[PDB]
Amino acid sequence: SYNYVVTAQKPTAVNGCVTGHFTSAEDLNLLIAKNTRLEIYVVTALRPVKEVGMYGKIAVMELFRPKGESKDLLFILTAKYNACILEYKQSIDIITRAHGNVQDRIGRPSETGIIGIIDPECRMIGLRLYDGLFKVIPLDRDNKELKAFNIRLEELHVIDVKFLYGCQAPTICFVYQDPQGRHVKTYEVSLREKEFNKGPWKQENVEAEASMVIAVPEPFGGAIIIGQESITYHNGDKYLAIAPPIIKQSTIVCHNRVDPNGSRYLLGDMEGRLFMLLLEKTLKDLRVELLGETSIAECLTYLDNGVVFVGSRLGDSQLVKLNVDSNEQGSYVVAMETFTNLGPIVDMCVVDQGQGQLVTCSGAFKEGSLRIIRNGIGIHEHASIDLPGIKGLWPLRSDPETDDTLVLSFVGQTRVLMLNGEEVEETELMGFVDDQQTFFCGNVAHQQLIQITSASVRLVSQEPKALVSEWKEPQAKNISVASCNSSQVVVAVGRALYYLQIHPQELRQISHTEMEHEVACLDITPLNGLSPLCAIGLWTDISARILKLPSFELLHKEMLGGIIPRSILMTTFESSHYLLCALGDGALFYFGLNIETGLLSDRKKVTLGTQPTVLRTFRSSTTNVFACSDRPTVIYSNHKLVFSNVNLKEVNYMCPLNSDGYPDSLALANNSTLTIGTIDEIQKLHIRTVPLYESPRKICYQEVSQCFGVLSSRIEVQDTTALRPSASTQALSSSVSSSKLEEVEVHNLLIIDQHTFEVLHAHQFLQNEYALSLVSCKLGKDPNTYFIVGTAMVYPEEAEPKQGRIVVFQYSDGKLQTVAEKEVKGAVYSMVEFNGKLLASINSTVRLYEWTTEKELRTECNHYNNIMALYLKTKGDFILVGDLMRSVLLLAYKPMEGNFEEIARDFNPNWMSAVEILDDDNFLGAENAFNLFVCQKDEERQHLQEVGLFHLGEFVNVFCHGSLVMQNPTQGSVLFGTVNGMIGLVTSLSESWYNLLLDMQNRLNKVIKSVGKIEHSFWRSFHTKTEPATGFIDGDLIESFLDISRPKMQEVVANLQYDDGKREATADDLIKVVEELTRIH
Amino acid sequence: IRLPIVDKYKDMGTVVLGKLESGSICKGQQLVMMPNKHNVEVLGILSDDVETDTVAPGENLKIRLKGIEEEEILPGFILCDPNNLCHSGRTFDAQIVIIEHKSIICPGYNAVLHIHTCIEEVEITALICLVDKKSGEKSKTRPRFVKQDQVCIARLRTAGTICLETFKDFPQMGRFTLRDEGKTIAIGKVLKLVP
Amino acid sequence: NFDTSLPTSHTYLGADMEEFHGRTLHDDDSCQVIPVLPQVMMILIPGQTLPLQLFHPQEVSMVRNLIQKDRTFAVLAYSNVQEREAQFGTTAEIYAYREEQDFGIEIVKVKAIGRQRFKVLELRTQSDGIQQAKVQILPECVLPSTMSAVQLESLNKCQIFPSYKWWQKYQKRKFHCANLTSWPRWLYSLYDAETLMDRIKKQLREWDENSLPSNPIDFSYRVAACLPIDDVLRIQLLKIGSAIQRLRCELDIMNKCTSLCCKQCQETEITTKNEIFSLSLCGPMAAYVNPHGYVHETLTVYKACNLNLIGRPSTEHSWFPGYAWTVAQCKICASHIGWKFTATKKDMSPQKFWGLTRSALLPTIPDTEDE
Ligand SMILES: O=C1CC[C@H](N2Cc3cc(C(=O)O)c(F)cc3C2=O)C(=O)N1
Ligand SMILES: [Zn+2]
Repeated sequence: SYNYVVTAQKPTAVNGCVTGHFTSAEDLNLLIAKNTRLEIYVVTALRPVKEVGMYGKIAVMELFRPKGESKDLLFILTAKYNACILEYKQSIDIITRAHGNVQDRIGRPSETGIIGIIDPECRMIGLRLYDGLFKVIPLDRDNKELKAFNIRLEELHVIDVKFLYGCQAPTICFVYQDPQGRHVKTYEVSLREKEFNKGPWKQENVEAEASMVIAVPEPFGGAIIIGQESITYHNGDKYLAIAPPIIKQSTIVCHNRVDPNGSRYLLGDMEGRLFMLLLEKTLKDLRVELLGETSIAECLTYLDNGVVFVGSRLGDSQLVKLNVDSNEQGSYVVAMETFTNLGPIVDMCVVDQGQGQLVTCSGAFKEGSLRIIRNGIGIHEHASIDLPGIKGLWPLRSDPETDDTLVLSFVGQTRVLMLNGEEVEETELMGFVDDQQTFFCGNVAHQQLIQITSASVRLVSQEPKALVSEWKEPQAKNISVASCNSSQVVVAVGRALYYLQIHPQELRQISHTEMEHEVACLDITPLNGLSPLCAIGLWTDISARILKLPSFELLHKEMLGGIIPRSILMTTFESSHYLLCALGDGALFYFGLNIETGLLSDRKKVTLGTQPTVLRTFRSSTTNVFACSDRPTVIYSNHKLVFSNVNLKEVNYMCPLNSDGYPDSLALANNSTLTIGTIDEIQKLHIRTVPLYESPRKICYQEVSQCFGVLSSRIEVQDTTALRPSASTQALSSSVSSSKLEEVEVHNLLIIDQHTFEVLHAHQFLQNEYALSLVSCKLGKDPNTYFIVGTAMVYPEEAEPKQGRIVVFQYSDGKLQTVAEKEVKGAVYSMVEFNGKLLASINSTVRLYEWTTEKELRTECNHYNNIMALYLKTKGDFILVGDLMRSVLLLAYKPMEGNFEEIARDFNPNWMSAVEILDDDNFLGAENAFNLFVCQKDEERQHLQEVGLFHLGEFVNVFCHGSLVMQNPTQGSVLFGTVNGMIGLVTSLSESWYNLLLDMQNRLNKVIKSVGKIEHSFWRSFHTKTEPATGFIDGDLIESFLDISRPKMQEVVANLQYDDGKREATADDLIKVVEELTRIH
Repeated sequence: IRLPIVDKYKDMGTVVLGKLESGSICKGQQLVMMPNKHNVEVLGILSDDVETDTVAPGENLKIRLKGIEEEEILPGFILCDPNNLCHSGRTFDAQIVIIEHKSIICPGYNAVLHIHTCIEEVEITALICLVDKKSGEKSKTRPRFVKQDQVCIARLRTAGTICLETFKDFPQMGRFTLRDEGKTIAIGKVLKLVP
Repeated sequence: NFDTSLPTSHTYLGADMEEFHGRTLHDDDSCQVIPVLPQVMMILIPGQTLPLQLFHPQEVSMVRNLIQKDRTFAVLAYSNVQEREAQFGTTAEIYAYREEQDFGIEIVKVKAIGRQRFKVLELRTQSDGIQQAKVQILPECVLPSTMSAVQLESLNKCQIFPSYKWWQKYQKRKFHCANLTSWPRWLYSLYDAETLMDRIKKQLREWDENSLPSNPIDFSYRVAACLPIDDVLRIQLLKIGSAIQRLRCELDIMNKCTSLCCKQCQETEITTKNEIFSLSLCGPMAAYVNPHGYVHETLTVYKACNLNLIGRPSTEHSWFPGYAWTVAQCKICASHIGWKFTATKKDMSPQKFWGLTRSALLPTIPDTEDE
């Protein structure tokens, strides 16, 4: 099997943050580490510079200033033990000075995990890699190349290690535990000889749970020791110990120095509560003061002016102003900027009637939140105005430059708004008729204006304004359709049409024809000065026509089958000329046009909605297309037209604007409101943020009641009264399953409305009940759609779960009914819609219920497995069963028995975190060390083969089928969520293309620069055992063929054989290919 | 105490040989010498080369006897403590795992019986039971012929006279080998002494 | 009560032998050649002590030699229907050896011990009857903490800890990052080594008076000698590499398989879970040898239904010193099940008990529901 991967949304979680001078010794930088990514900022009163992708999970990040260098240097160590030092060049290039893989052969990693540290002198990096070995990289210019040495530790259990400021020879200091208790010890590093030499000080037993060791600058020197109850300072034979009650209720995990002096220190809480520490001055005492709640801080970084960057993995990352004068609101901290964070992606689902968007459980505890994620074009609303019934809109230029004038139409009327900055205003425009429905206006040649009404084509003056020449139907009927430019007008009347020219003080007639049937849509847009062709669409012939000017001779009559054309256009994208033809039923035929020859051909037909659609050109600086319908639609272009949805509820009409108040902008009108703003340049992902203040845990969509069912968990203390209001102590309707007849976890099925994102209903499961599964489904033959939950019963005395429930619900009118139950003798891990039957995992079993008329669950069929049926997915008759030990099991219901039957199985001991079915034969899944793998179906058939491994780098929680682009190369799709907040995708390639897109990769790696000089074919090699990936294709590489310069392309495509009925390759053949692969998210 | 008698060399007064299997044997210690009941006095021990006037078990002795019987002692007699001394007679019952045979030993068989030192001719008179050597199932019925591999308890009458022990009551003394035409044909233990 | 150390040093055999404190493992995945005696059927668990008496010369010739070198021999897991399709097996190291020419026939005793499981590649037959074995070794697959991958990089410092509330202060502090996963604290525990053993420890304490390994790999292989399972089952245990996977598919067994029926007629109860108990330190069941070259993985249970007796109490070659055996069998089908042990002294505990050989038992799950 041959697949393809790609990141839709880059990971969001913050591994680490550090202040320093790295772009410039003048400048001051925050450096953020988002797992595989590395962000650099610049401090102001932030401003970005460069974000760059490692081939590694950044495992340590530290800036440090070696002697005799212009600016601090960055050190990155990764998760496959890759090391490197970096420098910033200014065009901009981050440049690997030093590099290497410091992987030892023998060792088991430390339980405390990787602790990299540099000494304040710039002598050595200190990597407490394996248990009982302090690795040292010495900072001479001979160590350029990977070269290091270990030292022996007596001690195995090392909690925390840090170098000590203010010593004449490098000094490490660390806590360590043994059956004699936790002690803090110091060694002096003996670089020359390669060992430790008895250190200055050592204390006996510190606090029981003391886990942190700060090393304080050289006004004071020495170290601080944090724990649960006690912060304890130590230098030489000084000893400070306070046990403040103001840190009793939780733990200290992250910290940072505020001011270099080292008087002030940030201290964050496992439950957010940001604290400051004080060192009173030499050293005398300590003080801690509440600062306030932060987002649950993973790491902390004080810039200046009392502002702090709080990084977090759970929730949104912040920038927090902290005054010295506390408000009576509460305390001393104020939120300035919310950095979105799809923090722990735990479940997700796909929604909506086309394309589709994405909704996630996201974050945890107080940060916990749904996220709505949608793939379209944004618009920054400058001006909204309650103004109804706008049936036409045009801009105007009242003085020759910059528009200043908006003309509006309503049934049998017109009006005019004059623009003066950020203030729209009524106006009259002499020589315009304010009491007939305008069909077109705008500027024209010879310094003039042209209104066009149902009645009159009215050429006007710009210098003292006034009608100068008017056109009318010879017999004096109504104009039905009207299409103009700078010069030529072509108005229609029912079943025949006219051709005007603009002169000064004179419109002038020319060509009067007679058509087959009554016309509906016209366009004349030009491709030199004046347009010698014309677009037509007929009412009965339902036919897009292209006509010659003066003559009105035919040339191609591509007859679409049918409903009536609703607009038509000729515009240009990049450097090829097209004709579009938007219909009422809302389709959009889009053709390839020949100015010179006149021919159409190479048709494509797409649909944009069941609303009639309105085609409008515009600039923002290439020539786009704004279509109007139910689903707004911008079109552009790289030589394949790209239809992208727009983030707004229907737009009926729009126009370009370019005023002295709203430049390069866009005025747009829905049934009720006029909107003027500026559009963004290319479609991104946009994210809607739904604060819960409790942890979500599952999600699903009941279409037929436009609502989300969501399982969730708050936290409460014992008498059971909570901490805060959450999304389960404040719903409209609020139910329960039982009455009043240290922490504790309360489970709730929430109900949520897919428009409002309020909490309609918040059911509350039993005491000591655990909500495992959730699902929305129709069952048996019955038109009701229920919200089924499965539970398990969690007593702490009992080590397995002995009982649980499969609780059907229903959502009807304004209430949440408790329909049925089934008590079950264990745990309902997973349930799933299967052939109109409920199919559930319970402990070690797969049970199949039918839904009887009486409105209950009867057990059709039973099947016991060996694996704890934790995972379950299905397609057709087939069932896939997973356990946390990567043991996989394919089952098939066979109707003609009424029994399950084992088709296939595979058991290779490893941790699993989800699985999926891609098709009948193959099975995606995320085994240990942030990996992917795929098994394949095809006596000895009951063995699922290994046919693909890859090193993802992200902790997958959930796979679900779906896309983030319209309906419509690839086969299939599979999104995936992630702990790092990343969202990815998967899809099978055909064989032909796997070939090239592997061949391709090799090539690009030679040319492409790796952040730390880490080879691509290692990074994406599977890890624990270790092998190089097969059966996958890092798209996130393929794509990066477009961000390289034109020489380097040629380089890449040097010697290939491109597949079409087959010859030497160009860059322009792969450009094509790689773009056809940026269009699956 | 006990001492098998391997051979009697006629020097000074009289001597003998054998591995001292039970009980320490003092200088001038009054002992008995069996299948004839005879009194004797210890004169000279010649343990291996050396002479230690005492000598404990597991040591090779050349004992210099003084009694009535000076020669007319054979290999297949022993030396005994006069209190709880040695059984003898000429009938006994024995578990007998048969080890080599081309067909079927079958009641009224004629073989030699190598006991400790004694070498005398013997007949298995009748066989009692068989054994499923898996478990030690004491056979339900009476066998009528035992084969190779196969275990059987059975009753032997040596045509002359022995001086047995029961295995358990005594190990080394009980263990014995039937031996036809040279090939060991069974090894056996002796359970019970019939009159 | 007697001493729980005497049975496991197999004092029935022969006073003192010539021990070998020596080591000799083969680094993992290694493609070695090993020899396998004829006759010895049995699936041999590591850690488990296998005594043996070997009669024929071909056997002795093989043994007497394997004393100068490895002292390790192989033992082939047979499923009977395989038919020379012995696919797995175990390395049995001779930690003891005495031979004696003084009976009037060549005899050998040993005491082996399993060392490494392994895969059979090819089996080659020297015409002496003994086999040699082309054999890949199996390693031990040992997964790191579930919560490794997903641990929080500031909550690494309190991954380490210095009556059963301690377990509620273990799970909440160990699997805290469960939240980050698709699953809760209490699930990750059902797959957590430390916890698993401790649940098995409770199931060996009802067997009474216990000490034993810290490394689960060894804990797994240990407890597997105590489980009185049939042939084909015993295997799945061996094959299952992971300790976790093993520890689990042990606890599924202790808990479910309550009834030990007779393996001939199939539905004839003989004893229950309740009535097993540790006599030996190695547990209730261990492997003892009889005086003809047979083995009896045999179980120490207080009482037992549906047994005759035959013969009378004998203390010949009693594995248990101071007890005395009488042959037992099925009332129904008459086939052998074990031996009834009777005391001699009147100041010993289990005044009576039943030793039952494994080759005669069949663990069953009650009811006809889940069965
Ligand atoms: O503690 C024990 C239990 C009994 C078991 N026994 C004794 C035994 C004797 C004989 C024999 O014929 O002497 C035999 F053939 C088989 C066995 C047998 O299985 C044992 O080994 N010791
Ligand atoms: Zn039976």
